Amino acid sequence: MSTRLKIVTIHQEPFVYVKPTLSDGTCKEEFTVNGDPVKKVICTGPNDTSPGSPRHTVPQCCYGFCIDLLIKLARTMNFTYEVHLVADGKFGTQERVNKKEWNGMMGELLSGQADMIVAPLTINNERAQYIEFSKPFKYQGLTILVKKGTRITGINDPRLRNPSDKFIYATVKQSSVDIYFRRQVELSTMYRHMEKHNYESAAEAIQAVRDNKLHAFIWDSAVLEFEASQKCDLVTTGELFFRSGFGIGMRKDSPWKQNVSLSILKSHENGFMEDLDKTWVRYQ
Amino acid sequence: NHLSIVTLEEAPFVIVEDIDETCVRNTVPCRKFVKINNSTNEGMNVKKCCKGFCIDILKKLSRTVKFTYDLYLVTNGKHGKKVNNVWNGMIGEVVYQRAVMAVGSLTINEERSEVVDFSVPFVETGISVMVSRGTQVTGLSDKKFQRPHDYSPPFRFGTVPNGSTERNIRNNYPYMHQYMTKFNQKGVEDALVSLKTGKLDAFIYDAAVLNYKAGRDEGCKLVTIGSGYIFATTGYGIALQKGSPWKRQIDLALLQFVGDGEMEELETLWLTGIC
Ligand SMILES: CCNC(=O)c1c(C)sc2nc(Cn3nc(C(F)(F)F)cc3Cl)cc(=O)n12
Ligand SMILES: N[C@@H](CCC(=O)O)C(=O)O
Ligand SMILES: [Ca+2]
Repeated sequence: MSTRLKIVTIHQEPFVYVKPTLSDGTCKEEFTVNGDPVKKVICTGPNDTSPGSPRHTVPQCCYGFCIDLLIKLARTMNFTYEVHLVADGKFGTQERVNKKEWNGMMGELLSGQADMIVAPLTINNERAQYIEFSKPFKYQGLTILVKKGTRITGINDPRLRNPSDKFIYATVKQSSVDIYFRRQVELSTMYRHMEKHNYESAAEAIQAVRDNKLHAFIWDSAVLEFEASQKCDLVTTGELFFRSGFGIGMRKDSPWKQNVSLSILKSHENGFMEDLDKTWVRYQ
Repeated sequence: NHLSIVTLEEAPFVIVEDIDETCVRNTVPCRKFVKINNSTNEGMNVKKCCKGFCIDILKKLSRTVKFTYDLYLVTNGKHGKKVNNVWNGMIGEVVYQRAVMAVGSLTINEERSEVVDFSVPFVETGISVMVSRGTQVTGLSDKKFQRPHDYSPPFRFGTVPNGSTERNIRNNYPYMHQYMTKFNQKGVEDALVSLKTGKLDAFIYDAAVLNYKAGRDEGCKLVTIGSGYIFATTGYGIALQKGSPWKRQIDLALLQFVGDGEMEELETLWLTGIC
């Protein structure tokens, strides 16, 4: 028996922080700068994050912008839920197997392993052909993360449009950025360089820029601008390109789609969304 | 396949011009029902020409989604207002099924979403505050707006009523709202003149229209506070009837236009400014 909604998410700071539970199985009581308690949820997920390796599901602690949004949605709409982290650790692309298949969170939502995707999930054409997206909860774009002192104008910098084995740039595998570089004919030369250096996760890529292993990381500005504000050794460069929104993902037949979007509009209009932005995204 | 479409003039999103015998250039025909007198219902549809950012989006959708349309300008209200549970404006025309869709500077909001289906947003908007350069105001949260009588003389600020801006201020800042009504403006042009003739200190309105107007202001005197900052952020969307069969293809086409760079081109053509 269970009418509990299965929620899928991904580790992506400051939207979703993933931490180990305490030895008793609970979440450490933490507070914001405002003195308010950090709302935290139990999220099951694999410990061996390595590809093609056995996945051992363990309870973990999940909090952040996306967790507070879920909690507000669950309260507004009156639904019960259980959160888990995407087994393969990916956002989701459609790949050729003649048959085609969705991987990542997309795959889980379409297989029925999830009933809702609550994460910084990009709203694009490819995904919208198969799932219902809510009205966006955030509007942002793509930017470039580099180690401080690296001079790059942006996406139209010669070190990017004319690729070399010297200057190595990348994004995350099976992500919306990957989709974008693969579909756009103008970025074909850029995608061929990228496909060789793309990372399993944004955390692996951000670490690789820190370790001088990767020179430029092309990713979500909501994530990059936060990361550069915390790790002052890393800097974002240039202006935003391919502006896009983040939204809640559901299957086309979902009976919650109308109320998920209404709740997101109410939250934009009453300042709740701006309050989440201030608590999690806006750091000096 | 031949759709009744409603629009409303608001530069640069929808610009209305007089006819040449027909409509030339990037203009599309748009009719306006004009009354014979104000003591009768009798009137005539005047043939006009329509252009703008939103008209270019409609031209691209008609080609991509494959539909033809009869475009008309709304005469019963403006964007949309619920009066004793009865909607007027572009929202009302869709609700009472006189139009299959509404195209223009139409703000997505929760109460309009209860009665109409909205496309994905295609223009970023919200509420902005316009002032003459040098007016010390943080945003809508400023005590000059929140508690206006704490100041001598009090801050003079208003909006154009009956739209999504006034509705949001009414729902969030009840004191500010009841105070603002004496500064209600007939339209954007009257508001900008009141700011320049020192008769108004601040004009609160749709972020996308204010940013366009600031970017074109002769001498660059009128500015949007912050970096053209947006409170209660939302977007313009196409309104369609609830359960509309057109929504799917319209969203997919809009997402394709952003992806291809067609949307950035339209922003360059219609929205960029000098200031
Ligand atoms: C076709 C896909 N749309 C876009 O890529 C897009 C624009 C091109 S302009 C714009 N503006 C918002 C602003 N916005 N709009 C809303 C809402 F809820 F009203 F939909 C919330 C927020 Cl953030 C969101 C958004 O995705 N876009
Ligand atoms: N775009 C607004 C009109 C202007 C405003 O009230 O800010 C609306 O759809 O209501
Ligand atoms: Ca369900």
